[PDB]
Parts: sequence; C-alpha cells; structure tokens
Amino acid sequence: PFTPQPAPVTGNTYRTYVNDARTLLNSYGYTMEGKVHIPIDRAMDLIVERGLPVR
Amino acid sequence: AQIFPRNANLLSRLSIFALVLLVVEGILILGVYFRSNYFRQVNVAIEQPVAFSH
Repeated sequence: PFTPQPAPVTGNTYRTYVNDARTLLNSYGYTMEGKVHIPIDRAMDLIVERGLPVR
Repeated sequence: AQIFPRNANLLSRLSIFALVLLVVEGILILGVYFRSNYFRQVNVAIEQPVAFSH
C-alpha cells in the first residue's frame, strides 16, 4: 500500500479572500464609503482605552 | 556406495543449506507480516458512510 498522492485542488480557493482581508486589516487606507481605516490591534487598543458600558 | 548414489553428498549438503535458508525466510515472513501495512491498516483510505472530504 503506497502512500496515496491526492489530486491537487482547483484554481479557486479560500486563500485569496483570506490574504486580501489580512492585507486590508492593517496598513491604514481609505474605504470607499467612509474616510479612513485603522490597523487591527490599534482599533482593539483604542476600544480598551475608551472602554465599553458595563451592566 | 553401498546404498547411496554419488550425488547424495551434494544433495545432503544442499538440503542442510536450504533448511537454514527456509528457517531464515520463515522468520523474515513472520516479521514482515506483523509489520505490514495491510495488517496495521496504513495508507488504506477507509471508505466513510457519507464520503466527507477534508
């Protein structure tokens, strides 16, 4: 029993979406409808600084 | 010469040699069978009831 060699996947995969979104999540930028992006981990730091209502 | 042919000498020596080879071969077959992929079900794609593909 030789180790199987599965056929490779097709052209279209999830990697393009994830890579594009991960590139978008940082490096600032300008969204079409709004004004400005904020890198991930910077918006999260801003969320802790301003905080959220409790109870 | 009394009760045996001339080639009995070679036949007896070859029989001893073949017996040793057969013992070694039996040991080897036993070990290989117990270390085989069929025995341990390795590299065999087990068919599933719903045919899920990772």
